[PDB]
Amino acid sequence: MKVILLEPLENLGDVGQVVDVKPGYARNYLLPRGLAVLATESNLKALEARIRAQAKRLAERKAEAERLKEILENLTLTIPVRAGETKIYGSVTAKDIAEALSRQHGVTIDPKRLALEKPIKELGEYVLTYKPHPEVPIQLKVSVVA
Amino acid sequence: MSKVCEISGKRPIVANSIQRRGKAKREGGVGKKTTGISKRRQYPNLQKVRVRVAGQEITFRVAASHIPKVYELVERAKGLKLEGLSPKEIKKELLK
RNA sequence: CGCGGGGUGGAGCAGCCUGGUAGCUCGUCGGGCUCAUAACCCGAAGGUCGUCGGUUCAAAUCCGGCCCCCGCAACCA
RNA sequence: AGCCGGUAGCGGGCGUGGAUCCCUGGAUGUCCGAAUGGGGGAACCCGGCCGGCGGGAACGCCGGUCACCGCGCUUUUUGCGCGGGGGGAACCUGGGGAACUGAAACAUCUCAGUACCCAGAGGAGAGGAAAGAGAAAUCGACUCCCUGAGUAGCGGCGAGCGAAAGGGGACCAGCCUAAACCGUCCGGCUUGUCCGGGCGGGGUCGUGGGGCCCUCGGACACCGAAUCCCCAGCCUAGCCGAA
RNA sequence: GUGGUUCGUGGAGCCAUGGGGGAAUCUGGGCGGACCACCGCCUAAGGCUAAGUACUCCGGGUGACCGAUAGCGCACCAGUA
RNA sequence: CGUAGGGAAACCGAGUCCGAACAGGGCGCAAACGAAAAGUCCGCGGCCGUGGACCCGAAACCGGGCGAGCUAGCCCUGGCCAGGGUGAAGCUGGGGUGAGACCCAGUGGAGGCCCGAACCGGUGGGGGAUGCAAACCCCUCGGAUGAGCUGGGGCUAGGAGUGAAAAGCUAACCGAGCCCGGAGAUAGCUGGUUCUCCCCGAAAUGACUUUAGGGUCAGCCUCAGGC
RNA sequence: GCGUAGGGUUAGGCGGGACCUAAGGUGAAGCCGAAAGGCGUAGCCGAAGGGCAGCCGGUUAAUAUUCCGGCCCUUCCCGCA
RNA sequence: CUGGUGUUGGCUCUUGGUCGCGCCUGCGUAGGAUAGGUGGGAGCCUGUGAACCCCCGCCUCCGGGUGGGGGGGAGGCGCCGGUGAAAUACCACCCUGGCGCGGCUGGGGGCCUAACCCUCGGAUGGGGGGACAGCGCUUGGCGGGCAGUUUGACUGGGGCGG
RNA sequence: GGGGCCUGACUGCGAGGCCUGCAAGCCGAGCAGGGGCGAAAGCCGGGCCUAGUGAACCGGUGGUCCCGUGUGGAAGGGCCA
Ligand SMILES: [K+]
Ligand SMILES: [K+]
Ligand SMILES: [K+]
Ligand SMILES: [K+]
Ligand SMILES: [K+]
Ligand SMILES: [K+]
Ligand SMILES: [K+]
Ligand SMILES: [K+]
Ligand SMILES: [K+]
Ligand SMILES: [K+]
Ligand SMILES: [K+]
Ligand SMILES: [K+]
Ligand SMILES: [K+]
Ligand SMILES: [K+]
Ligand SMILES: [K+]
Ligand SMILES: [K+]
Ligand SMILES: [K+]
Ligand SMILES: [K+]
Ligand SMILES: [K+]
Ligand SMILES: [K+]
Ligand SMILES: [K+]
Ligand SMILES: [K+]
Ligand SMILES: [K+]
Ligand SMILES: [K+]
Ligand SMILES: [K+]
Ligand SMILES: [K+]
Ligand SMILES: [Mg+2]
Ligand SMILES: [Mg+2]
Ligand SMILES: [Mg+2]
Ligand SMILES: [Mg+2]
Ligand SMILES: [Mg+2]
Ligand SMILES: [Mg+2]
Ligand SMILES: [Mg+2]
Ligand SMILES: [Mg+2]
Ligand SMILES: [Mg+2]
Ligand SMILES: [Mg+2]
Ligand SMILES: [Mg+2]
Ligand SMILES: [Mg+2]
Ligand SMILES: [Mg+2]
Ligand SMILES: [Mg+2]
Ligand SMILES: [Mg+2]
Ligand SMILES: [Mg+2]
Ligand SMILES: [Mg+2]
Ligand SMILES: [Mg+2]
Ligand SMILES: [Mg+2]
Ligand SMILES: [Mg+2]
Ligand SMILES: [Mg+2]
Ligand SMILES: [Mg+2]
Ligand SMILES: [Mg+2]
Ligand SMILES: [Mg+2]
Ligand SMILES: [Mg+2]
Ligand SMILES: [Mg+2]
Ligand SMILES: [Mg+2]
Ligand SMILES: [Mg+2]
Ligand SMILES: [Mg+2]
Ligand SMILES: [Mg+2]
Ligand SMILES: [Mg+2]
Ligand SMILES: [Mg+2]
Ligand SMILES: [Mg+2]
Ligand SMILES: [Mg+2]
Ligand SMILES: [Mg+2]
Ligand SMILES: [Mg+2]
Ligand SMILES: [Mg+2]
Ligand SMILES: [Mg+2]
Ligand SMILES: [Mg+2]
Ligand SMILES: [Mg+2]
Ligand SMILES: [Mg+2]
Ligand SMILES: [Mg+2]
Ligand SMILES: [Mg+2]
Ligand SMILES: [Mg+2]
Ligand SMILES: [Mg+2]
Ligand SMILES: [Mg+2]
Ligand SMILES: [Mg+2]
Ligand SMILES: [Mg+2]
Ligand SMILES: [Mg+2]
Ligand SMILES: [Mg+2]
Ligand SMILES: [Mg+2]
Ligand SMILES: [Mg+2]
Ligand SMILES: [Mg+2]
Ligand SMILES: [Mg+2]
Ligand SMILES: [Mg+2]
Ligand SMILES: [Mg+2]
Ligand SMILES: [Mg+2]
Ligand SMILES: [Mg+2]
Ligand SMILES: [Mg+2]
Ligand SMILES: [Mg+2]
Ligand SMILES: [Mg+2]
Ligand SMILES: [Mg+2]
Ligand SMILES: [Mg+2]
Ligand SMILES: [Mg+2]
Ligand SMILES: [Mg+2]
Ligand SMILES: [Mg+2]
Ligand SMILES: [Mg+2]
Ligand SMILES: [Mg+2]
Ligand SMILES: [Mg+2]
Ligand SMILES: [Mg+2]
Ligand SMILES: [Mg+2]
Ligand SMILES: [Mg+2]
Ligand SMILES: [Mg+2]
Ligand SMILES: [Mg+2]
Ligand SMILES: [Mg+2]
Ligand SMILES: [Mg+2]
Ligand SMILES: [Mg+2]
Ligand SMILES: [Mg+2]
Ligand SMILES: [Mg+2]
Ligand SMILES: [Mg+2]
Ligand SMILES: [Mg+2]
Ligand SMILES: [Mg+2]
Ligand SMILES: [Mg+2]
Ligand SMILES: [Mg+2]
Ligand SMILES: [Mg+2]
Ligand SMILES: [Mg+2]
Ligand SMILES: [Mg+2]
Ligand SMILES: [Mg+2]
Ligand SMILES: [Mg+2]
Ligand SMILES: [Mg+2]
Ligand SMILES: [Mg+2]
Ligand SMILES: [Mg+2]
Ligand SMILES: [Mg+2]
Ligand SMILES: [Mg+2]
Ligand SMILES: [Mg+2]
Ligand SMILES: [Mg+2]
Ligand SMILES: [Mg+2]
Ligand SMILES: [Mg+2]
Ligand SMILES: [Mg+2]
Ligand SMILES: [Mg+2]
Ligand SMILES: [Mg+2]
Ligand SMILES: [Mg+2]
Ligand SMILES: [Mg+2]
Ligand SMILES: [Mg+2]
Repeated sequence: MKVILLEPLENLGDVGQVVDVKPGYARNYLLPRGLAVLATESNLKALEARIRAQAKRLAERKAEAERLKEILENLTLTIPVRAGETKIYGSVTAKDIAEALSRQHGVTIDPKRLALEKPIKELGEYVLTYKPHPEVPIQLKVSVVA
Repeated sequence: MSKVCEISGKRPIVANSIQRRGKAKREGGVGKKTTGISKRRQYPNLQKVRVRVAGQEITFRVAASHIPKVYELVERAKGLKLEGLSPKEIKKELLK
């Protein structure tokens, strides 16, 4: 009695691998409680259609990111701060770095989730990382002209 | 209907109860005899299958042999209208 | 005929397990105690432990047919 | 050339401007009956609605309409639409299914799948294009007749029961579909090259056939109904017909 | 577990089928009277199909068929009194 | 059908079977001088099989229906029981006693109580017996406020019903109703069986028989053909 | 009380129906049964029970709470207050 | 009345059967003693660990066997040497019963609820029973409640007797 | 009745008859195979004789050339006992 599940069930497991069980369980507890369907050839085909429908986008969400994450480690954005010496009068945060990338090369960001705790003062040299799941490091120089 | 399967059309048949005294001739058995032969009905193993289809519950009297046929008919779902006499549709018009 | 189990002292039962005690019981004999007798205690007698043929240190304690009763449903032109 | 039934009579009428009578169609067809608006002790009783009639509101009459079921439509039927009810001498298929009797008793057996009960069909019904037969590299759908044959067998191997292949004849035709792949419409959705139900295409064979590709040049020439159409023919009244 | 077939359990196959288990799509499947091989014949699980056949309420024809106790129960207002 | 028979069969064949057998035996094979005939095919006749099989007749069996307007029970609803007699409980009054029980009067009017009509019965006797009557008449007798009788409307039935129980009753006969059907059931039994003449002319014994008053074989009668 | 023929039964109030329910019957919902069919709450059918308005006389060969005489009531419909 | 199954599910606790690998127990003086069968048989065993002690757990003809923590700082054992059939080191095959693990599994006892059943003026719901009951197929049994029949002949009638 | 070697309580048949309704029952010489006892002639196919028994069907067993449902087998039958 092969049924395709919906959620975990602890030995008779999780979100949709298939497994068969005693037929009484199925037609009185598993399908009536709306947490499985038997593996009709159509439903057996519909799942496999939606296994790749996700796993291609999963293979794509992890292709959308590492396409940008690959054309990002080739640039370098400058930050020409009114900065005096070795210390910024203002500061640079993510939102401002977004502004930098948005028009020094024309790219947008979250800007959140950028390894920026306590936005960076203090002219110098910095290399920060980014997201999604596999992620990208980015370098950027903070400089000073009027 | 009357002790019949709604899905298989299987209905009670007539068989004979045959009482036999004797050893099987295939056992050094001078012969099997027959003491009585009378009429008996064999009844299909009928059971209630109670399924909640779109609106209300739907109750079948199916031969236990054809029980999954109900749940494969439960698959077909469209026309979420009137009373518990949807089987009119779930029936032969599915299979026809 | 075929299967399950039996045949240990004059009566029966444990030893038929993992081959190295043949004993128990009542019954009969001599004896002690009781007027006594049953009782009780003591000792002694009766067993080739169903047959043969073997595996082996040894076997009643394993086997195979045998042989009788009891046991088994079954069976009948 | 007479007619107003069996049937005369009284008392009246019609017919060569073709009566009566016979054939075809049509109209009227009270009530009951599947009986169907609702009851009901068949041939009676009581209504709703729309229209009508009378002085007509009450009462009444008239015409029309209104049972239930299935099915297809559709907006869950508030409606419409077609269909079904019941009868029939025997014949027909199916679903059930005796006994006396025979066995010179009786139980297997027989009578027998008979009598009979029920459901369905029609002018026939059943059956019918091989998952067939069965020894001949063999027949070719089914039904019926004749033979095979009282053979093969079945059997308290008792009483009894009893085939088939083949052969000769009657008649003689085979056709749709589901499925793969294509289109599609609505659907549902964990939107998709997905599933799915309704329709259209396709395709139907045992030497295997089909689908999707590949090459070929294949052709409308030929085929052609069991469906519709016309016709001869026939049935439903008659007529001529020697001496 | 039974029915059907000549087959009454018989060496009992074949066609049906109430119960249980439960496939495959050509290298797949059923059958040739248990079962095995070989050699063969067939394509199951969807459906229709005239004609040749049966009967006789009805109409007509024919008779080594009756002739009013016969012939249908009824020749006559009989399924009546 | 006949022309080929023997063998359980494999088979063989004017033979084959059993058998070591060329002993044996079983069952088989064999022209009368162109006529006649094996064999078949029609027709007629005797007999048998199978069919209702010479006719009439059961007691019964089973199938499908029809019946509770009779009778039995119960359900619903109505109705009827003259008139008399006995006189329970309980009240009430009084006596009683510590308070009681209890005793006594009057009242009261209970009961499958009493005598007895209607009504329901049917004890004894007589009559009746092709009746007035397929259960009646007369005399006598039982019950008669109860388990009472009764009108109407209802339900239950054939191996079933109903039954204060007799195997009673279920439409004038119930140890299993009626009708139609299977059906011409079966009847080793009883009865019956039709013109005329002519010749022959028995037996009632034996053997076996769930047989004895039935049969099968033999015996005894008859006919045809042959010796 | 027979044959032939003619005549004879008059109802808003009497009985029953255009009221009610009882046993019982039937029966949508529903349940069951090889078929025929069997059950079944509701609803409906069902009366000698419930409900409901007519009493006395006269008349006819034959009908009268029915026709007539007198007195007396019931429902519906429509008006007004 | 009953067994096996279908309808018929969850979580557990528990045993039985078989099989395969591993581990094993078996003892009358008796080559030296407390060796299961027989075959092999000049020797092993210790390097990261040998005897004796530490205590643990198991078995006990309680003698002794045996594995684990270790103290452990290395010989412990072998046979010939027979007053027992056999010889006790060792690595195996295998019987015996046993434990364990794993596989295959049948039998039990619980608890659960969601089938199924019963209920609840109220319900795709609640309560109770509960995978039992019931019902389908099947196995065996009790079974005059009912059905179909049988229950001989001869015979100084029949019966009884014979 | 007593000894002695022996097993013919043989296999294959059986002319011819007793008896007899059938079906049975009974006696039997002789021929062939191979034997036993006897010198041999000859005897022997149980017992001095007449009772000690059961058709057929259904199976069991042991063998055997036979049949074996398309074919080789197998199932199962037949044949002798
Ligand atoms: K269910
Ligand atoms: K004319
Ligand atoms: K009307
Ligand atoms: K029939
Ligand atoms: K019978
Ligand atoms: K008879
Ligand atoms: K009889
Ligand atoms: K038959
Ligand atoms: K199509
Ligand atoms: K599609
Ligand atoms: K068969
Ligand atoms: K088949
Ligand atoms: K075939
Ligand atoms: K074939
Ligand atoms: K047809
Ligand atoms: K006459
Ligand atoms: K007549
Ligand atoms: K000869
Ligand atoms: K004859
Ligand atoms: K009866
Ligand atoms: K009658
Ligand atoms: K009722
Ligand atoms: K009334
Ligand atoms: K519930
Ligand atoms: K159960
Ligand atoms: K006498
Ligand atoms: Mg299961
Ligand atoms: Mg049975
Ligand atoms: Mg029977
Ligand atoms: Mg019978
Ligand atoms: Mg199944
Ligand atoms: Mg005139
Ligand atoms: Mg006309
Ligand atoms: Mg009129
Ligand atoms: Mg009607
Ligand atoms: Mg009507
Ligand atoms: Mg009414
Ligand atoms: Mg009007
Ligand atoms: Mg008007
Ligand atoms: Mg009208
Ligand atoms: Mg009208
Ligand atoms: Mg109409
Ligand atoms: Mg009809
Ligand atoms: Mg009808
Ligand atoms: Mg019709
Ligand atoms: Mg039939
Ligand atoms: Mg039918
Ligand atoms: Mg008879
Ligand atoms: Mg036809
Ligand atoms: Mg033949
Ligand atoms: Mg025939
Ligand atoms: Mg053809
Ligand atoms: Mg299509
Ligand atoms: Mg097409
Ligand atoms: Mg191909
Ligand atoms: Mg003329
Ligand atoms: Mg003329
Ligand atoms: Mg049969
Ligand atoms: Mg059969
Ligand atoms: Mg098969
Ligand atoms: Mg086969
Ligand atoms: Mg074959
Ligand atoms: Mg087909
Ligand atoms: Mg057809
Ligand atoms: Mg004549
Ligand atoms: Mg004449
Ligand atoms: Mg007549
Ligand atoms: Mg005359
Ligand atoms: Mg007429
Ligand atoms: Mg001869
Ligand atoms: Mg009947
Ligand atoms: Mg009555
Ligand atoms: Mg009565
Ligand atoms: Mg009175
Ligand atoms: Mg009085
Ligand atoms: Mg009185
Ligand atoms: Mg009294
Ligand atoms: Mg009295
Ligand atoms: Mg009376
Ligand atoms: Mg009486
Ligand atoms: Mg009297
Ligand atoms: Mg008298
Ligand atoms: Mg009196
Ligand atoms: Mg008195
Ligand atoms: Mg009295
Ligand atoms: Mg009373
Ligand atoms: Mg009464
Ligand atoms: Mg009545
Ligand atoms: Mg009846
Ligand atoms: Mg009857
Ligand atoms: Mg009584
Ligand atoms: Mg009577
Ligand atoms: Mg008959
Ligand atoms: Mg008769
Ligand atoms: Mg008889
Ligand atoms: Mg003479
Ligand atoms: Mg006589
Ligand atoms: Mg007789
Ligand atoms: Mg004779
Ligand atoms: Mg002569
Ligand atoms: Mg008069
Ligand atoms: Mg008169
Ligand atoms: Mg009036
Ligand atoms: Mg008036
Ligand atoms: Mg009216
Ligand atoms: Mg009424
Ligand atoms: Mg009413
Ligand atoms: Mg009813
Ligand atoms: Mg009244
Ligand atoms: Mg009134
Ligand atoms: Mg008045
Ligand atoms: Mg008056
Ligand atoms: Mg009068
Ligand atoms: Mg008046
Ligand atoms: Mg199942
Ligand atoms: Mg519980
Ligand atoms: Mg619940
Ligand atoms: Mg009995
Ligand atoms: Mg009896
Ligand atoms: Mg009988
Ligand atoms: Mg007997
Ligand atoms: Mg006698
Ligand atoms: Mg006598
Ligand atoms: Mg006697
Ligand atoms: Mg006797
Ligand atoms: Mg002779
Ligand atoms: Mg010699
Ligand atoms: Mg016999
Ligand atoms: Mg052979
Ligand atoms: Mg063969």
